Amino acid sequence: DMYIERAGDITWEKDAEVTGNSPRLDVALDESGDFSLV
Amino acid sequence: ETTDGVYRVMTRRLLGSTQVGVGVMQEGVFHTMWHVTKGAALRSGEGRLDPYWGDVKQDLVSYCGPWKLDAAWDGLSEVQLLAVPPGERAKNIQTLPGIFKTKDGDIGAVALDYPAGTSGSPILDKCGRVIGLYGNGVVIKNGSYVSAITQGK
Ligand SMILES: N=C(N)N[C@@H]1CCCCNC(=O)[C@H](CCCCN)NC(=O)[C@H](CCCCN)NC(=O)Cc2cccc(c2)CNC(=O)CCCNC1=O
Repeated sequence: DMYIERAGDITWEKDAEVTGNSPRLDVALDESGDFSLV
Repeated sequence: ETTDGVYRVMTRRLLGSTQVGVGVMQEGVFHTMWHVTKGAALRSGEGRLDPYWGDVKQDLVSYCGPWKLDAAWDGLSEVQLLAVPPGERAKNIQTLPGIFKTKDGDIGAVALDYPAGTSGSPILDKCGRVIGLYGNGVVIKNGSYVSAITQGK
């Protein structure tokens, strides 16, 4: 049995840490919802 | 509790309380990702949220009503991932998304690696709309993670 408990509002943080590149990947979405690399 | 906002999805079938994923509650409907709950029903205090719609190919499921989240990446601007990691504070992470190129179109993607129980954390545009859910993605040459910006219809 799973339960939910609240963790925050949904708002944009103007002081956020910025990180992460912007790659483009050729991918496939199989019948079970799993992305694979092409 | 059905106040709009971000929620943790916990369980106790293993060692203690264990965060298996995250979700967003909007307009009375609870939106998470299918692999978090595998469709099973959830509890919120007294209540019980039962699944309403789901799709294993999209890796999405909504509870107590139809999918309500319809904002999309404009593409151009950066976005924030409101990561709710297990045992840890909700934290906003700004990034500029990349691209999953598929046969049916392109999807936004965030190159952000977080523990497995962060799945279902929302991704926001600069005006606050939820544009997708973190957690379904790929592993790259470098070994770390790239998640799609998964949105419903
Ligand atoms: N792995 C990395 N650096 N980061 C991810 C970030 C998870 C963010 C939340 N999202 C998911 O939990 C989803 C659920 C399932 C969707 C299925 N519809 N998982 C995935 O998207 C991918 C899809 C693989 C597609 C292949 N068919 N699976 C994994 O990454 C598991 C994995 C794979 C190789 C090697 C490893 C772990 C070994 N690393 C580790 O143990 C590090 C601790 C765990 N960190 C992770 O799990």
